[PDB]
Amino acid sequence: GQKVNPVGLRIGVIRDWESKWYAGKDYADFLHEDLKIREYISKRLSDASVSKVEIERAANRVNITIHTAKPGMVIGKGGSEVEALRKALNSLTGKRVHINILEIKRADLDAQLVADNIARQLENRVSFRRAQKQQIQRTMRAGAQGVKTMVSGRLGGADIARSEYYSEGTVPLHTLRADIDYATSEADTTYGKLGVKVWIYRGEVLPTKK
RNA sequence: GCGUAAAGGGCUCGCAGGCGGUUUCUUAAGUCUGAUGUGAAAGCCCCCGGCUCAACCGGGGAGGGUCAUUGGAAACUGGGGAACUUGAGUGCAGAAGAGGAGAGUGGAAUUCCACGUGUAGCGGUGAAAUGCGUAGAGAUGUGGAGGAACACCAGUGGCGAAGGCGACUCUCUGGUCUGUAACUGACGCUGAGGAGCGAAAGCGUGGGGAGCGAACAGGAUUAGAUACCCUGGUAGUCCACGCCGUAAACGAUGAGUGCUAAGUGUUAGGGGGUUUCCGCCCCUUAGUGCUGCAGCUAACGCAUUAAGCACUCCGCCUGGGGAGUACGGUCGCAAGACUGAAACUCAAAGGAAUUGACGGGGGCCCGCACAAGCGGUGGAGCAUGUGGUUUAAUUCGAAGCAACGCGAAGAACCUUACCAGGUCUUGACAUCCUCUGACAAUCCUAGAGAUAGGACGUCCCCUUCGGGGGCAGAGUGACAGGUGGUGCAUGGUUGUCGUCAGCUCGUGUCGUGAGAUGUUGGGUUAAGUCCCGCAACGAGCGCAACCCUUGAUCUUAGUUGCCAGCAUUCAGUUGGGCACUCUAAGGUGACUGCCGGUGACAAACCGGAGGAAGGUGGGGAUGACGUCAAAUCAUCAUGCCCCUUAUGACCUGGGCUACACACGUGCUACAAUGGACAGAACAAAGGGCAGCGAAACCGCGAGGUUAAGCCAAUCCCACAAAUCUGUUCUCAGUUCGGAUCGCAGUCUGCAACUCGACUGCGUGAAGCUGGAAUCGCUAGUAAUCGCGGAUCAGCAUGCCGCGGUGAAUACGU
Repeated sequence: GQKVNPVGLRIGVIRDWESKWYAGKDYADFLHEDLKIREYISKRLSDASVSKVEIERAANRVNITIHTAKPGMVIGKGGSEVEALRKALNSLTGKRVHINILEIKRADLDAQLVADNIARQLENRVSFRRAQKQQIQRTMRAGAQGVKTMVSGRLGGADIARSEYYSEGTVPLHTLRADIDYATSEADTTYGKLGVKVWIYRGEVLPTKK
């Protein structure tokens, strides 16, 4: 029985360590600090869809370089909400963290925003074939080597085993030098927690040196 | 409609009946048409009118007959007469056969008998036994008797209506086909009843009984053997005379006739092309076998021997069970045969084809699977988990591998859910409304404690008063809670099948379809790996590689690490040095690269050099769609149900550790390759600031004291142990082994009695290599000797890594 973290399988060999920091006589305040800031943007992203939240430890000041799909949706009205939740995070963890911003375009190349946004886009009464084919057409048509999205579990109520992993194109699932983006989310409708998991293997980088 | 679904009669001969070659004259009996009669009304239909329309009524029509009487046509069926010849028959000449009936004869072989020869077994089987044999068997030699069947020719050969028919000869007899073509002139085809034949089993009588052989006897195999097997053995098989009249009586296909692609056999003939011959070849019949066009079909398949295409006639079929049963008849000596229902009940039986599964079916292959060796387990004491029994509770979860040294990477209290007791009910944790306050702390008492009372105590960062702001308290319900139930509501996650090599799709084609094809065939690999053919062409996940580690180096770079080359000591320790070792970055290096071949050239495969390393170098990470409603609501989250002044919350003590018993995985032993000591030598890896702890002294001892140093390639943990050199134990429950249990200490903690370990003295169970059975293992492997670490105050015989000693075997499927 196998299944593997694609996002942890390729991490550190071709993928990047999403949490950077020095370490450290006290790794505990770093670990819980990064989890708590990950839930800080996690709570502050009910409608922004920040597809990654990198925080950097910088000698008594965090550099929480929060990425975002749309810039001004979390970037505030020209500096209002970003300074507000930023300073509020400064009095939320204890370190005055000058949180930067990021503009993630190409939503078919963003894993958690496109898949999780497909899931909440399914939570509004959207069907399994309509949600999966619709995400395969928007993000599946957006440009990538292959995106395969499936919403596995409760959908339709009874006889709960439902695995429609509808997705096409090539997939470096076992190609260890592929560097695919593959993260899932969890939608919680009225029938039950019937979440979705999809990855979009955009393309590998050829190894070289000089 | 009838080859396989229900349905071809077992087969023939025939009366009645049903159907019938071509020409020609008549006939109207059918066939068809015209005229009259009659088929009443009401009704159906068409066309109008009347009740406001409609239903309805009325009027006007139509249509309805093997209908009569009667007039025509003569094409077709028929009546009658004349004809003709291929149909069918006779003739003439050929050919052929296990066609039949009766009689006679012949061998090969078995049994039995008589006698010679000879000894101790013969026989049978999977292995044996029953049985036979010293009373002379088997075998072998000779001779005799009797029955039954005829080997070789012999063959999807021949003949027959079918069942069937085989040594050879004779009598009597039927039939088939060929050939011209003398005659006859449709004299034919089918045919319900009726008649007749019909394997083998049976049935009656009388013969015959050599082999075979139900029932029966014995022995074997099995838990059982009224069976399979073996040794015997009655009826029967054989004959003649009579009855039986069933079969998968099969080609599961009734008979007759006409037509419709082809090839290739094979008998029985004929004509012929040259051929004395012979022989080849064509044409031709008749019969029979294969391969196939059209066509048929549900598919398999049939296909000039149709299941095609049409005609004649007979028989059979109307879902399955009930049930070919009952009842009634006919026949039978019987056994039974023919004929042959029903009540109830069910929505399926059934035919073909596909996908998968199965197989104690076959084929090919692989893997510690088996074989080959090593070392174990199951035997002993102990450690842990499970079952069970107990309990107030022995918390919940896992139950074939995949449950059992599992969650547990740590149970004295906490853990903890479970028990007993004392408590509180917006509550231990959170948001919200109001409301006061900065909150709280610090001691005392009572209590084992949670708590309850005091005294001591607290009494803001920002406005210009309204504040803002957490904190705490209260009300106050919205709420909060559940390690409750549902892993068959779930997400997430994880095992195994398994690193085994598969698992699918787009397009195309086939096939009415499901499906298939690719993916199969040929090799080759560990591989659906690669190559080549292929009605397929492509791609996806898998395989591989990419990643890390591991043995070879280069280059960079030398500090705490390394010390050659110099001085230096107890000490790389210290001026010195960066050669070597080592450290982590970039690379390089191995990819069938190269050579000899093998091989359908290709794929791969055998062998060799060279190199540190050779045919995926060694190892790790990586686990395909799917299976198991497999594991988890108790890591977490989550649909529903249920509890809530208690299934919630707080505290003390207990339990999770109990114990007639069975297991599961490991430890330590049973011992001389050993046991005790003395001395010496060899590692690698990781951790260490809430920490490691040097040296010094103290204590046998476990450890205590203080304290340099180390935020660590420097210092500490640290000394490795198995191993080597001497003393000695000497075969025994012991100078082996070690529990149990007692006294006596240390360390950890709020506290070691349930329940931490270690040490001292004493004690010295059981064990002398462990049953049926079962396990892991392909070389730095098994096995074995030690070290470090996660949990963690303490708590390892587990778990995860680390190094040391260093094997045997793989014949083969």
